[PDB]
Amino acid sequence: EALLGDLATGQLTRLCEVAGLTEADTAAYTGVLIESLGTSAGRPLSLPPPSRTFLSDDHTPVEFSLAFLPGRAPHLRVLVEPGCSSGDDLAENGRAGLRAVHTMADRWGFSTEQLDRLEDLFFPSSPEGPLALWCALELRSGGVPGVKVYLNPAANGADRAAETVREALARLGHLQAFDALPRADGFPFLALDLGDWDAPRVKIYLKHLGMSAADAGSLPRMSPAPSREQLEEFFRTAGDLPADTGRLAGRPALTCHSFTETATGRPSGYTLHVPVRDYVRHDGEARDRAVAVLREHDMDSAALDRALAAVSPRPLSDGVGLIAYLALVHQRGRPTRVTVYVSSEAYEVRPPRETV
Ligand SMILES: [Mg+2]
Repeated sequence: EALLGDLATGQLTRLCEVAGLTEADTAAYTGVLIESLGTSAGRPLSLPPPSRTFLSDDHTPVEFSLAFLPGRAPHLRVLVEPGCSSGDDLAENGRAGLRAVHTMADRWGFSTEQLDRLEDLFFPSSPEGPLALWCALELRSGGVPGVKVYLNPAANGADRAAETVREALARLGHLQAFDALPRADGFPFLALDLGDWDAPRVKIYLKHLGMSAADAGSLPRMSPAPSREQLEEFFRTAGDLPADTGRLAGRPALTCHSFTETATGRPSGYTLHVPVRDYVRHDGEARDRAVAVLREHDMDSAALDRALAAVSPRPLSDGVGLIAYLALVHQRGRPTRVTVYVSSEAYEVRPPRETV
């Protein structure tokens, strides 16, 4: 029976084809994914997940994303919990994740000085959930990926999340960034790029309960402000909230605020993340919403269909959660992207629902 590493690398191989990567680069990145799973790569899929990770709803410690642009193949990313073989003890999971990331950095010549400086803040002796460390790998042509580390602002307790984020940003030299953020209902993730950048590249994720379409257009803080109308339309399409009173009051929308330089004091990016899986009856509907957004943004949806078939052969209508999130991604001076988060579904297919 199939092993976890075998399913995940088969999915990755088929997705690297959608992204247009060479055979050589696909081989490099399948190796990196196997290495990052550690002993869990050899684990039968007939056994429980190695950890009850928050990385995905079924606890697969892998998730994919595809960032679509007009006139070219989508950009592929894989998110992994490299300490998953340590299970649900967060201190050991975090320590194992850190070791895997340091091995990567050494191999590619990335400095870990910024991460080392944040370690005492994100890896205390008795950490709280819901995560310790995930690694996001941007699977670029050439075989050397972009590497980001997802850390837990709530590691010291949820009540210390804002304080933890403020202190991280101060240590990174982004001394005006915290006060630049909009209000939020939580700080689910801080993501640090491990590249060798002069100003650290850091992303703050914020949770917003009960967001409306107008709110989606008013939460950016990046300079220059993105199109309100385009944000409102994306929110209504992804949430099926057409037209006033509509809100996403189940699973919350997230915003991400990215900082790439310290002088302006402002974010350079804004992404709106809609958890489409909680607002559809099944993945046929989530796909319909993804196809609609892509059409509105002049990006080709045939690649989305190939990507879904790459991860699973099932009929979309037979479950929910394959398409986990839909995101609209803005970045200063760069073209806007639509990102689809695609689940591995290595452990469970959630059942379809009679109603939203
Ligand atoms: Mg101020």
